[PDB]
Amino acid sequence: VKIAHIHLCGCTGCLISLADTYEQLLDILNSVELVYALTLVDEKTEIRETDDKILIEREIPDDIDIALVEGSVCLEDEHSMKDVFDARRKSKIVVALGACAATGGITRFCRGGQMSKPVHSSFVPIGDLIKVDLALPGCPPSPEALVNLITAALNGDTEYLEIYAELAKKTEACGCDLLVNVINKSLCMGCGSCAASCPTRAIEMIDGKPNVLKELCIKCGACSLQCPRIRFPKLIEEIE
Amino acid sequence: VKIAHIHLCGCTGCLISLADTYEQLLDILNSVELVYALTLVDEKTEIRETDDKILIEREIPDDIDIALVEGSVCLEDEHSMKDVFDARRKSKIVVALGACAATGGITRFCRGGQMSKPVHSSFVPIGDLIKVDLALPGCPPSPEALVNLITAALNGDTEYLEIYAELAKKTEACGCDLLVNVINKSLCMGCGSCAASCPTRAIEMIDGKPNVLKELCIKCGACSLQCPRIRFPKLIEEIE
Amino acid sequence: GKIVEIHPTTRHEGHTKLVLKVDDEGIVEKGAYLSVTPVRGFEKFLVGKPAEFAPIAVSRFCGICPVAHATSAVEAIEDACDITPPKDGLLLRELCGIGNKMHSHPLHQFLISPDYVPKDDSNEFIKRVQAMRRIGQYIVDAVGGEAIHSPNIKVGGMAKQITESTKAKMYYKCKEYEKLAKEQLEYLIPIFESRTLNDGTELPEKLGYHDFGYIATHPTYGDRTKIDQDKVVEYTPFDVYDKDVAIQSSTTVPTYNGRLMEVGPRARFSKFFDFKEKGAMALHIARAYEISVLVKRAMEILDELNVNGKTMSDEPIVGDGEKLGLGVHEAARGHNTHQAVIDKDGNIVYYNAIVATTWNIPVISKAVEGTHYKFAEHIVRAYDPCISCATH
Amino acid sequence: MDPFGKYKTVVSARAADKTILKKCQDGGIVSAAYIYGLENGLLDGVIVADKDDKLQTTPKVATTVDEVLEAAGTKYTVCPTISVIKSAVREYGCEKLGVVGTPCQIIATRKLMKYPIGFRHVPDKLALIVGIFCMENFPYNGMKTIIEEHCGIKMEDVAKTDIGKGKFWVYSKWGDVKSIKLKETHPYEQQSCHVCMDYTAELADISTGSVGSPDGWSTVFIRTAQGEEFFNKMVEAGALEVKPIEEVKPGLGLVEKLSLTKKEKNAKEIEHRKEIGLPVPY
Amino acid sequence: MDPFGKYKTVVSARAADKTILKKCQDGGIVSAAYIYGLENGLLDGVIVADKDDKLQTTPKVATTVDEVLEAAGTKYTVCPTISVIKSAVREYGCEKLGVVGTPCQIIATRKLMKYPIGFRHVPDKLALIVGIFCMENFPYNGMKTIIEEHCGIKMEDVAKTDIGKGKFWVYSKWGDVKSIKLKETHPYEQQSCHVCMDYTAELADISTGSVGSPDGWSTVFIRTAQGEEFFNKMVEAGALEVKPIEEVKPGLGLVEKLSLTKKEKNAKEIEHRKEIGLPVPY
Ligand SMILES: Cc1cc2nc3c(=O)[nH]c(=O)nc-3n(C[C@H](O)[C@H](O)[C@H](O)COP(=O)(O)OP(=O)(O)OC[C@H]3O[C@@H](n4cnc5c(N)ncnc54)[C@H](O)[C@@H]3O)c2cc1C
Ligand SMILES: Cc1cc2nc3c(=O)[nH]c(=O)nc-3n(C[C@H](O)[C@H](O)[C@H](O)COP(=O)(O)OP(=O)(O)OC[C@H]3O[C@@H](n4cnc5c(N)ncnc54)[C@H](O)[C@@H]3O)c2cc1C
Ligand code: NFU
Ligand code: SF4
Ligand code: SF4
Ligand code: SF4
Ligand code: SF4
Ligand code: SF4
Ligand code: SF4
Ligand code: SF4
Ligand code: SF4
Repeated sequence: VKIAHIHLCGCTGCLISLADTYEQLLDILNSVELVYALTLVDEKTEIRETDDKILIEREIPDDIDIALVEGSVCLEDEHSMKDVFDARRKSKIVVALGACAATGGITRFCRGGQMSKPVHSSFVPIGDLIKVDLALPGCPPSPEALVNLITAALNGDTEYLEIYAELAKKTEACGCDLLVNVINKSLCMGCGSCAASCPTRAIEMIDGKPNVLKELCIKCGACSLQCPRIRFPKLIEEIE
Repeated sequence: VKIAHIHLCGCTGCLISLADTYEQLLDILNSVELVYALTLVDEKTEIRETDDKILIEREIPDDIDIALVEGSVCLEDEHSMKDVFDARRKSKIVVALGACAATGGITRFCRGGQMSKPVHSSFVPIGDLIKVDLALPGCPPSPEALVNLITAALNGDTEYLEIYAELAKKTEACGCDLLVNVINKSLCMGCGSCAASCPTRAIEMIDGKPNVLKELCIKCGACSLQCPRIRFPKLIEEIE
Repeated sequence: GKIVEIHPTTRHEGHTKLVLKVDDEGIVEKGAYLSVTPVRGFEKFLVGKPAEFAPIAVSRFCGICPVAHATSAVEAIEDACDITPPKDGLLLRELCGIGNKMHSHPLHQFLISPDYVPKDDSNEFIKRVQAMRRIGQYIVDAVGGEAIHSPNIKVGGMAKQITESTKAKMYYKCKEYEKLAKEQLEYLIPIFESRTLNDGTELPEKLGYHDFGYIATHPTYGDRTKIDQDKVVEYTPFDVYDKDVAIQSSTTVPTYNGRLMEVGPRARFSKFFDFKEKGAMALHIARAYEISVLVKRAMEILDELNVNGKTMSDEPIVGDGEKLGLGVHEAARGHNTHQAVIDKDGNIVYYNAIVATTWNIPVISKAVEGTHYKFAEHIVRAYDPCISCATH
Repeated sequence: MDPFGKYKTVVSARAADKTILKKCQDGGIVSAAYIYGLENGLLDGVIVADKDDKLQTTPKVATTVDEVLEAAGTKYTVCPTISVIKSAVREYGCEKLGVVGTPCQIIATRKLMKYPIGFRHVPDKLALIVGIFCMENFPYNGMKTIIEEHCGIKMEDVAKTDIGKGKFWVYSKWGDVKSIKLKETHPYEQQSCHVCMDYTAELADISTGSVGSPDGWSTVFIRTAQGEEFFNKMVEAGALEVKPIEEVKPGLGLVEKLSLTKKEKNAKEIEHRKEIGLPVPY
Repeated sequence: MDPFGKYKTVVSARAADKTILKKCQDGGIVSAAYIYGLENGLLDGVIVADKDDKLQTTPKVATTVDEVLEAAGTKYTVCPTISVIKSAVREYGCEKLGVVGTPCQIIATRKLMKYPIGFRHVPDKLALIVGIFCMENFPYNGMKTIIEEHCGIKMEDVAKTDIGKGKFWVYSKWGDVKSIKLKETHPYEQQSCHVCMDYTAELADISTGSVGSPDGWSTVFIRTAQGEEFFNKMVEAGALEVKPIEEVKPGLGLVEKLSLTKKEKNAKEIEHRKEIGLPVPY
């Protein structure tokens, strides 16, 4: 199994969360073969020498089986868009890793105005440009949620991954997903688990309902993924 | 030729916006017979007598050509739901008048916990239960925009109404439409018209880009309707 | 005469490029190390947002050291509002930043390990690194509320208190970390002193020499009074690169008293421990030596901490709309600055950041000069570059 | 249609500690498990639903036996117990956490364990998951109207409430007892409960309820191996008094009737929503 | 493909008043129209784009002639002029408002006039809509690099900037003149301009620009009746010098070139976006 970590306009936090499997990471790294990851390996090096220049480039390799793509795409940066179409072509399964890649996340707030690239202002999730097969929300998703994705993908546990594959079709995330889809639809019973999932503590249970402090939400989508009144696959009911 | 004003969970501000056409309201009311409006006319009255009580009830009539529906639907009120389904079956053209009816608007923030109906907490736009034909955003939409809706509806000006028929298919609005569709997609040029449209002055031009003060947005959809980089039909190019 | 371009450079955080004028022999005569990552422009979309949102947002600069930016953010906002966090809140805050550095430094030694650690020692070496990072991440998770991006770092102090049990568990976890550190130091210092990679290549003695000074305000936390911001000036990439390369740089060029300055572990050891060794290897050595300073300091914080003491200040977040608050913090990779102006409503009027690596990038351009170009990336990695940080 | 979901064994039980019986609602299973775990190193923190002088609830992470006792008894209003599940493993530093909740709250707990996106370090610290039976719940102001306007007792004077024998019961600080037919409470119940397909907390380690067992006892369902070890440790130590359901009246049959009544009624509501176009979980 | 959209007549023109010519960019058409309207009761307010010491723009509602003269001149940076269009009708109390903007900003106007959802009382008070030609625009920091880093002049010393003859120009307060090839400015231009399909502000009552006319004159496209009445009132009162574009050089031909090249170049960007999946106006 050839795995690759592609880094676009992210922060590497999702990669660090993968590294926070520690002992499971050594297990994981010997079952798959990490062929590309600019932060970890020296691949893929290609040299082209003329009479005036020596070009040592690190390109994306081919045969990539699963590509963990982290961060959003900057439309005003040619390299950023060249690499998101590159990863799709050279990979069979493309995983939007984290809210930045899956739904925009914090980069939704980007508006530009800051040197040194004053023209950079338009950031979109990778799903707005290429096909996404699986999507992991959160900022960052937990290491435990990561090992489950990787294990299911290697064991073909398509029943487990269904919730993320369905999630790959949606490119928008916000705390208002709890209101629009649960509170407003007369489905919220007030368990409070959505509040416990939030990384910024933007959710506050009041009158038995979640109350989103909008100026603290980073649009990571962890709360709407957690709500058992949105998605509740039957496989969860199986416990030992 | 038979207009009806249905009032669900609204404030009547959109009806007042209609009344603020003044001289033009008396041409509308002689061009069109007003068959139902609890705030304006005493129809349709029926008397139901049993052994116990005499019930003088005002029902929504039949054969409504245009139905201006104002306000959202409370899923915990039987009468509220009964009236939205009644208005649909008895009208040929259902118009979502205002943000409450079209996308929820302020009533998206409802969550309950308030006597005297402690269970009321779930409010959805009418489009979530019935098929909507045309949708007017805003809180409330201007009187000018209202006369253009009615004139074009009576004249069969489908080209003009196309933008509102397209809106009737969507039931979710916010200030974030501007960011996810214009700023993040490298379409915003900084005209500032969206800031001038906001009824709550929640949009503030900074670095030539609209900045949404989320704690102020009431999700009326006036800015995203205004943005010429979202919808710019060729009909606007014909001027005198 | 010939040009050598290495792009992207590897085994560090982010996306950068090397542009090297070289002679017919491989020796670089003019060097240029620059960021090309797209600029997200955090500081610019924070304008108008409430002050409490700043530490939440700037934490997303980078996931390797998010604690460094939340700390500098709340220090700048507090300074602009004349807020003083309580004794125990400030202790917890420094403990949180240390825990993060306890995970970054071993992480960096894992990223460079392909060069210096032999193949047969790799698995044992990585197990030790991960055992150390586990303890460091445990501290950030318990004090900061999350291991990556800590919500408890707030304007006013720290949001939550730890229990006497969490405190004891942390202390004995630090004693374990201290033993792992002595084991790791024993192993790496001889290799860095050898100046020989694991394939046998002996690096030049003057590899990475540069003629620039250092900035550091504290060995483990930060001190705004040990620097005069008025003397910090950000210039454009045109001041250090040629025109055709300068239009590619994504960062600014920070100076102090009118000169470039290196930041990071060697800068701190120069200012507090009299460590004055030049070159690339000496940087690695200072970072390794620092692991011991960090864990010792953490245990000293645990002894002084009162788990029942106040951690959040009651002072309100109001400003005058004019004062330019200053918040500095010694991130893993060096002196890290955030600035903020807060109005009477508690909203952000102006915001700016001068991140650690940003100082280091123009030094690296001059530090690769003088050596063969196939050593350039070894000099780059010595500075533990975090480009998402440098660019933000 | 499966009445009770999966389980290993069902038994009628009550706590052995008599102080517990003086403050608990039914048999005191929830408190007896929490207290036994805290005292014998099996639990270091437990989630509870406390109340104030006006019966307003608050989820809380308890660490002492007295906190558990003060949280005993049922508050028939919505209390988000899972909202503190991360705080318990963060500042509180718990690593053997006890969880209690209605079936929908246990469901949310299994969801966050299977897909722990925003629950780093949380699932592997859940040592005991105790579910309670539930037919309906209420907003606070819903109960306030039931108690103060239909039963004629101020909230500050309420000592205990209970549902049973087709009536809702209010017991006063001053010895009074008042009851109203359960039909007069229906317009006040949280509507979102009308899509719930779980009456006996079918996904918990241990489930307990009043129905099926006599007054002062609880019908208890052992389900998982984690709840099996915990339960067997308690009965060995004598912390519980167990009688087979076959011997007690009304018996398991009532539990089957009520469970299937809830599943059948609310299934019509789910299909009704699908018909008009409203979303339902899946 | 139509080059200039629909129009009635096209002339070369310039303000008759000499003080306007001293402060304006080209022929002073915008300032002469605003000043004539204010002084003869055809306008009571006009939207302008002002600048500070460092060239940062601010959209403003002006009501005096001196406010119009101080806003004269081109600032090649984004200024949201339409953001104050409701402000002028509201607090300023205007009822004969003059508007100015680049083609996209004139488009934003017609849009809000046709579908005035959030523009109660606004459309009927728009008395004159003046578009200026535009090929590209820039974010402020984009222009700041061009002036300070490519032309070597501080913004605080800039007196005027102009685009012409394949070059960008900076005129200094102290007499200096610096210029660069326009290829040095392309990387700094607002990328959302690469979908613009309007060069001569085709939807305005009156359009004006520098292309086609010599230095100190403007090409002026009259399009609507409203701009025809206004223009004719101006020439009658002698407020303008008018020459046919048929006698002046370079001439309309250069305008038809530039307009078409732009439409041809940016239409390719629109089709590029459509194929890769990015949204475009329609
Ligand atoms: C809303 C509701 C409806 C119920 N409906 C039924 C029913 O139809 N049939 C049935 O047999 N049993 C029902 N129960 C459970 C029953 O009321 C008893 O609480 C249960 O048998 C446990 O009591 P105990 O004496 O064994 O333990 P106890 O010692 O009495 O402790 C009870 C525990 O439950 C927790 N708790 C109390 N109120 C709430 C709340 N609102 N939300 C979450 N946790 C809470 C407390 O933390 C406490 O520790 C219901 C409970 C609730 C809260
Ligand atoms: C970014 C930009 C690009 C342009 N490109 C071209 C081009 O390629 N070809 C061409 O012929 N003309 C172009 N123009 C217009 C031209 O430069 C002159 O502005 C135009 O001829 C009007 O000048 P004037 O002397 O007739 O009126 P003036 O008396 O000089 O007054 C001009 C008016 O325009 C307004 N204004 C100034 N800057 C801005 C701005 N940034 N946004 C909105 N309004 C503003 C001011 O309020 C002022 O009242 C451009 C203008 C801009 C702002
Ligand atoms: N260490 C560190 Fe950062 Ni990722 C850098 N460079 C920030 O404060
Ligand atoms: S989702 Fe969060 S942690 Fe992951 S790359 Fe984006 S900002 Fe960093
Ligand atoms: S998780 Fe869903 S059902 Fe539970 S409280 Fe949150 S929004 Fe309501
Ligand atoms: S409320 Fe919290 S969990 Fe939900 S999207 Fe916002 S930040 Fe993410
Ligand atoms: S849209 Fe606005 S004016 Fe119309 S009913 Fe709703 S709140 Fe009232
Ligand atoms: S920003 Fe203003 S116009 Fe846009 S949705 Fe919010 S309230 Fe409506
Ligand atoms: S109306 Fe659209 S294009 Fe104009 S400023 Fe607003 S978002 Fe940008
Ligand atoms: S009836 Fe169902 S949804 Fe309502 S409180 Fe009980 S378990 Fe939760
Ligand atoms: S080029 Fe077009 S989109 Fe850009 S500023 Fe000019 S008129 Fe607006």
